[PDB]
Parts: sequence; C-alpha cells; structure tokens
Amino acid sequence: RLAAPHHWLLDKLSGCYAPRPSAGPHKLRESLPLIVFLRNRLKYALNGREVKAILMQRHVKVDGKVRTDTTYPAGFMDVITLDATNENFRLVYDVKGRFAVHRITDEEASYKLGKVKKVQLGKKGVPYVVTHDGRTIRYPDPNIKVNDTVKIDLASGKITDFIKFDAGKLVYVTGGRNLGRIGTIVHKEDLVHIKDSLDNTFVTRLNNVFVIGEQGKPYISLPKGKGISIAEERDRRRAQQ
Amino acid sequence: GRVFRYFGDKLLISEAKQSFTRVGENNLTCISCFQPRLFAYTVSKDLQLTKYDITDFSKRPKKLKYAKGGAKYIPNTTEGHYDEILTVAASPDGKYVVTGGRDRKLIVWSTESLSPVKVIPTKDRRGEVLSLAFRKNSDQLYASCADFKIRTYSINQFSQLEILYGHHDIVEDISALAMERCVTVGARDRTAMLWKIPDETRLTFRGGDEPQKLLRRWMKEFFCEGSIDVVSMVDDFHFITGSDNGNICLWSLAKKKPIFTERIAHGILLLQPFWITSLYAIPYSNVFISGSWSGSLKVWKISDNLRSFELLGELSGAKGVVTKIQVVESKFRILASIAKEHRLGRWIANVSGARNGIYSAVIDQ
Amino acid sequence: DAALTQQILDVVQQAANLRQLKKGANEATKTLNRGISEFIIMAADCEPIEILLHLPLLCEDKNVPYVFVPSRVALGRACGVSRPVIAASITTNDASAIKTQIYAVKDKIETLLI
Amino acid sequence: PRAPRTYSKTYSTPKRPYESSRLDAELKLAGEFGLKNKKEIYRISFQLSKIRRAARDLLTRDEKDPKRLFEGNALIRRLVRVGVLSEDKKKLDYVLALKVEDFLERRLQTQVYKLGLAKSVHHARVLITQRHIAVGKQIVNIPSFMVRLDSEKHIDFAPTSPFGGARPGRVARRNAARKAEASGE
Amino acid sequence: AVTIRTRKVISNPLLARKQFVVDVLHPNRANVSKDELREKLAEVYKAEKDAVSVFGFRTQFGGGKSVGFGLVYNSVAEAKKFEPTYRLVR
RNA sequence: GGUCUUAAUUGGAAUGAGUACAAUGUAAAUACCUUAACGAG
Repeated sequence: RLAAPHHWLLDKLSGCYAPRPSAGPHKLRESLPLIVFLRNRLKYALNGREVKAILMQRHVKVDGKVRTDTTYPAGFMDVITLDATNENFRLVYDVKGRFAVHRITDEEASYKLGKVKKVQLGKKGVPYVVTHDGRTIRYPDPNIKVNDTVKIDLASGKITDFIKFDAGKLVYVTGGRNLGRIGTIVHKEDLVHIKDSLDNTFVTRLNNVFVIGEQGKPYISLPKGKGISIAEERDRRRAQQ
Repeated sequence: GRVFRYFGDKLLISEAKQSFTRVGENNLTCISCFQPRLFAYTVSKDLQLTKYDITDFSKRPKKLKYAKGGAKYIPNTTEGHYDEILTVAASPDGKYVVTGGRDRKLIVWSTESLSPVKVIPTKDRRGEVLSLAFRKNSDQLYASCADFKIRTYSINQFSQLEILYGHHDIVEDISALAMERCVTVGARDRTAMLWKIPDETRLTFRGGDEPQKLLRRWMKEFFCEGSIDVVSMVDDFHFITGSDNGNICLWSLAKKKPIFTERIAHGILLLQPFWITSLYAIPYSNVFISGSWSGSLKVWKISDNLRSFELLGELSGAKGVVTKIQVVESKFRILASIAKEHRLGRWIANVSGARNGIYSAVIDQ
Repeated sequence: DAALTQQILDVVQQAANLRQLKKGANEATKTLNRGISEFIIMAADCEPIEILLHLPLLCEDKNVPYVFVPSRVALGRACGVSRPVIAASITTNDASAIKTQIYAVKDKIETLLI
Repeated sequence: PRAPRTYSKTYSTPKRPYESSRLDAELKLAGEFGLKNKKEIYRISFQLSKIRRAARDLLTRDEKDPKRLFEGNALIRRLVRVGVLSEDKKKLDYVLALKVEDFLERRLQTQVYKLGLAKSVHHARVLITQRHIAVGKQIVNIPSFMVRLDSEKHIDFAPTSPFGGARPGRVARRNAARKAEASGE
Repeated sequence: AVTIRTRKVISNPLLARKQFVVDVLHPNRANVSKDELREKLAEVYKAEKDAVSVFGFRTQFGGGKSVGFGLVYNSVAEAKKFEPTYRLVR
C-alpha cells in the first residue's frame, strides 16, 4: 500500500498492504476493487471482514451478475447494483481522475458503453469485436471498427447500437493528465485534440480517448461537473445514507 | 430553522384590546406560558408559586392553583424556597414547571398537583440562578448563573447533563430555540456568546463601540453602553439584543459586528436614557417586542430583507417595571409581567401609574 | 464623560468583587481621613447634592483624585447593590490584582482636575 | 526508523555565577513570588530574551512590512491575552521594555494570592499543587499556569475539595470519627 | 444517574442495524460498566440486551464523560449471525 | 565608635506519595484518569 494507485485514495498509515485487484475484466491500475467501493467510497463496510460478509450475501452485482470476490476488479462503465438498498451506480471518472460515486436510474443500469479494442475474424469464419471490459461479441455490425464504441445490452450481451469515431463526437478521457475531461473532438493527428464545452483545448493519446456519444448528447449520465465530481458524489452518498 | 412566518402586515394594531388585572401579591418576578388549553405560570418575590389560565381571549386570566413559601424551609435540598425564586419556566410538554433563585436550589414541580415533584441542589456558594430556557420540544434544560456557569438538565432523567464556563461577567440572559444551541450575554462585558452544546463551542460578539463616532458621523452636517441587558433569539441565524443605554442590536452570525442598531428605544429620563427591560420575540416571525418602565410596549417588525427592522407600533397598556413578555396565539394575546420594582434589585426611580400583576393585550389577524 | 464613566464603573465593579471598595458618603469620608482611598467616585444626580459636597473639598486637601459620574443608579449597580449609591471609595492595596486599572483611572481623573 | 520527538530546553543560566548584586535581585523575586529555585526565574529571563529578540528583529524592518506587521501584531496580541502587556502599551517599542515581574505577575501562583483565596504566595502554591483551585471547570495544579485575561474571573476553589463543597477532607473526616467511636459509645 | 446521547444514527440494512455514536455523561459516578449500556440502550429501543453491542469507549480526560461507538440490531439471531465473537463471549 | 529596631518552651485546629475492595483501562495485562478501607508531627 503506497505502491497502490493513488486514485483509490487510501491513506498512508493503516497497514502495509492494499487490496491488489484480482484478475478480471479491467487492468489492475485501472480498476476499483469492490472492497474499496463498499468500504472506502460507500462506507457501508468498516472492516474488510464486513465487506466479505456483505458480498457472501450476494448483496452486490457488477454488470448484472452477482460477484462474490473482495478484490474483484470493477471499472469504467461497469454498473454495480446493490439491491436490498435500491441503488445503481456506474463507475465513471471525476475530473480529478477518480472513480466517482455516481448513482444512476433503475434503467440505464441495464446497459453500458464499451470501447471496441479489436475487431477480428474468429475461427469458422465468424467475426468478433472485443471491448475494453474484455467482452467478446461475435457477429457484429460490419461498420464497427477499432476505436468505435458500442452500446451493449447487459442482460444478454448483445450490441444494441454503436457510435463511429470521427470529428465532432463527444468524448471521455480515460487516462493521463487529462483523465476525466469530457469534450467534443476536433482532430486526430495517435493524438486526439479535444475541445470541451468551454472552448478549452487539450491533447491525449488515442489510447486514452473513449467515445460516449454526440455533442451535448452523451449516451450515459455524466457525473456532476460534466468533466469540465467524485467528491460531490461522496458527499451525497454518505449524507443521504 | 428560519422565518417562514410573515404576517407582519396583518396585525390588528391600534384596536388591540388592552386591560389589566390586580393581583394579590407584590413584586412579580416572571411569567411563562404553555401552549400544546393555555397555561400561565408566575413566581413571586413574595415567595409564592402562582398558576392561572388565560385560555379565553375574551376575558382576563383566571385563578388555578398556588403554593406559598415561608421561612420554614431554612436549613440542604429541602422541598421549598424560603427565599425569592428569580425565574420560572415550565416543561414544554406541560408536564412540569421548574424554579430557581436567590437560594440557588432547583425546585421542579408537577404542575397539576402543583406540589414539589423534585429538587436538585446547585452546589455552590455563588450559584444563584439568573434565568431559565428550555429547548423546544424537549426536556433538555439550559440554566444560567452568576458563577459564570451554565447548567443543563434533561427533566425526566432529573440528572445533570452538562456544564459550561466562560463569561468574564455574570450571565444575565440566554435564549434557545428548536435546534440545539443557545445564547448568553455577559452584561457589563459588552459581549455575547453562542453555544453549540454537544460541540461545546462558543462564538463571540462585541458591541459598545464608543460615541465620538455618532458625533463624528453626524458632524458632516449620545450614549455609551454600560452593560448588555438582554437577548431574544429570533431564528437560528439571527437574533436581537438590548442594553441599558436603550440600544437595540440585531446581530447575525454573518459578521462579527452588529448587523443593526437602534438608540433610545423607550426614550430618555447630563441625562439618563431608559434601560431596555424586556425583549421578546415570537419564533421565526418578522416581529419582536420590548418594554420598559416608561410603559410603552414597543412592537417592532423585521423587514423581509431581514437587514433592518422597523416599528410597528406602541401599546401604552403597561406602566412601570417590565420583567417578561410572552406571545400566545390561536390571533395573538400578549401577557406582560409588571411589578413595581426590577428583578435584580438596583432600583428604578419613582414608578408611578405603578401596579403589580399581569397586563393583558389582545391583537388579531 | 461617557467613556471615563464606563471605565470607572467597570473598575468599581471589579473592586466590589475583590472587596476593595467602600460605599456611601460616610464610609468614603472615613477612607479619606485614613488615607486609604485611591480615588473617590460620586453621583452627579445625588439628591440633595449637599450630602456629599464635603468630599471634593476633602479630596483636594488630601491630594486624592475624585470625580462625579452621572448616575447614582448606575454607580449602585456597579457596586453590586440593588440600591442607588451616591459616593464610593476604591481603597488602597498595592498588591491588588486590579492595581494597574485603578492607577489608569487615577491618571485619567488627575488629568481632568488639571 | 521512527520520527524524532522534538524537544527544547526552557531556561538559561547566567554568565557570571557570583554577582552579589544579581543574586540579591533573584532572591527578592523568589520571596515576593513564592518561587522555588532559580530555574523558575531563569526560565522567565529566557522566555523574555527570545521575545525581545523577536521584537528587535522586527523593529529593524520597515514599519508596513508584511513580516513586521503580521508577526508584530501577533506577538503583541499574544502578550496581551495573558496580561503581560498593558491594555495599551501595544507596540514593539514597548515589548522591548517589558520586564520579568510583568510575567511573574500572572502565574496562577500569584493570582490565587492576588484575589484573597490564599493570603500568601506560599499558601497559594500548596493550595494549587494540592488540587483546590479550578480555572473554570478544570482543576489546575501547576503554579506556573499563566492566567489569561478574560480567564481572571473563573479562578476559584474546586467542586472537589473541602474548600469547594463536597465532603471535608480525610484528616477532618478522621477527626469526626474519633469524637465518634470513643466519646459516643 | 446517567445522561445517554447517541449521535450520528445511520441505518445499515446490509447488516440490518443502526450504527451510532455513544455519548454517556458520568457526572459523579465513576464509569459505566458497559453491561449497563446494554441494559439502557436495550430498553431505549426494542432490543433485549443481546441485540446491541457497544465497545468503542475511551473516556474523556478529566472525567465524567465517555464517547464511543454502538450497534443496534433487529432479530437477536442476527446478533448471533454477524457479530465478532470476542464480544459474544463478552 | 556611629545608626536603626526571639525560641533544644508548650496547645490544639487539608492532602497525595504510597497502600488497596471495585469498576475503569487493555487483545490479556500494567500505569494513568475514578474511587471504598487505609496513609503527617
């Protein structure tokens, strides 16, 4: 712990170790182990002993499936649904670059956006796309290309619409100095020149750009701040709780 | 909590029904009112506990019950006050009424039977009880003494909650409202402090800033304060104060200065201004009231901006020493406490038109 | 004046609490005769005024500072009494916790007399 | 591999160990204040020297200097809160001329004398060190306390101790029970 | 007689409970002997002592005051289900 | 020469250092804070 990712905001003292994300759908540095979510962000748990006690009750689903692992690696666009409590979150960034506590409606919880990472011909001649959350869906629309994004159902897998990556799309920044900024595009030099709803301009690597809809028309609810906050998010959670 | 009540333009004012009632005993200390039938409670420098009902606005208050003292309690917790009870208030549920005074003993009473329910000794040589305030809707109890100490008691636990220290001068006056906090004024200190009880925090206010300011202000074209007399806390976030020099100061947590100030409220008589004897408000409203031996009830309105106040009007109905003021509605009927001699004994000259008892006032709308 | 009156009344109050004060025209006179008065305070609205007119004379002869405050009611309250006081004497105590405050008042009074 | 506990010493002994003139001066002080040894004076001679230094430096800066202003006013305000610097001699030029008595005068020690409560700086000590004295709600048994201004009034015997209500003492209480066991029955 | 205040009362249905801050005033007594807080904090709710648990007590210096952390469950079987055991022996 | 001006005698009238029931503290203990019975010539 100290060699953990800063954006979990674990204190310095407390112990020597941090959770260390299980293997899963999101790379370790880019994830949010449930334990940190239950106890550290949401305050439902105190102990790690109690995080577990919660999870074994099957009180928590990620993307619709009950997940029962303390250090399960949840991440960007993931849903997380605590039922006996009626809450639906979606893990999406602060403008600081912190997984924000962001309650979403009881619908919306029903879909997520995934970035396509690869699009390839699997065997038997069947094609597949691979999203950033490590989903593979076969038989996708032939128009879907690498870097496009894709509305997944969630109860069934199933892509149910997509967005191309081209000049003028609305965009989430998923890493680096600009991690959390949202904005239109402008230009792909790979680097992507982004302009936000304030005519503030900035670049990042193509790797860090995530397409989330059309200008002024995100396909998901944005956190307080419109990536121009995870703190505001935490202020509402504990206070209503 | 704040002011949602604006009737300030409604009031029956001039036509207010005014009347008096002569009473048996002398030098009436204080008056309280329980509102769920209406109830009336006064204790006397004559060593008596006295109980009436006003619950009709058509008629004068009407006798209920009394219990009188003597010397016969003299010794250390004995059931009764052989000395003068200097303040009174009753349990906000109406289940109890409590008293303290020169003998620095707490005698709380079951109202209905009107016989001692319990007694707690204050334990000091200096512990005389100057004032009493309940929190709303609670048997939490705030109490002030001249040892600079503040005492808190939850009635049904009949137990000593908490204690506070800290005014350089004696503590005359405390006000309290629904949320938990209360205010005290240190008289000759020229300061007043606020108390968040569990947090156990005090916040500080300083008035008294000299003349030769008024003069210097007004020469582009008259009194110091000796002491802070009283305080009535209007909302959570604002309140009013008064001082022997006849300055009324609304103070607000927004600044460390007074947010507004007024001079010679009840007038003067080189020369002597009137003290501001009784300062009282009705919760979360735009209106408060003061009274003094100059005998003109002065009812003031808050302006909706809450950045200044104005006179609504005057009720001559009272004359002489004004100890307390209480507003009870169902309409309004104000009950005034008038003795011929001030509470704490430094005497006020040649009271005439003097009397002792309740003063009645009937306003509506 | 107003300022000096408040300064005086506050010191009188502290002197009362520390029992370093004598109240009344007669008691004041005696402190002067004994040379134990730091300064004399008198009420300007004393009625009749004649009952205390010997004090200014006595103070001048003893080189003791004296001054009048406007209200006997106020001076009475400062003395910690529920009655009006027309004369008061702050007594000597070189080890007094309020010696400096007493000296400050003396200096103010002395300046007025000059 | 821990984190140093920082400490410093609080007094300073004088250069010339045998000046009759300084020795007498110190004894007078011990006597008039009910002091215990020299370190009890030495500590204050030391407190003072740093204040005066602090002052001196500041005074060499330009008046209207943010440093001077910010810290000068603070030193003064601090010095006044404790009743060391008179309600006005409120300038750096005056703190320089402040002297030891001016501090020595605000010890709990000397205050518990200064308002009756004791009638002796020595009764005072033993009273303080024996719990019978609260400042506010709080017992204070350090003679060296340093009574701040608007705290002057709150000093009084404690809710525990014979002299503040609550029992008498265990030597009195012993005496009540010798007139009891023999002379009673 | 004690004065008992519970601040910060939040509902945690995840563990089927109320979480709060214990604040007990000890004006002359000495201390509290936490069993009796299971008593009073039992009867102040419907709790029948073995469904509450109070541990987090460090007293106020100078005395007379105690501040800690306290738990109220429904369903004393859940107190047998969820509690750490070294208080179940307490 | 100058200059100022007490006891190898007795009498009776609170407190923790310690010590120690308790409870408190603690993971268990210990000390601190609280506190019965004790504890000054």
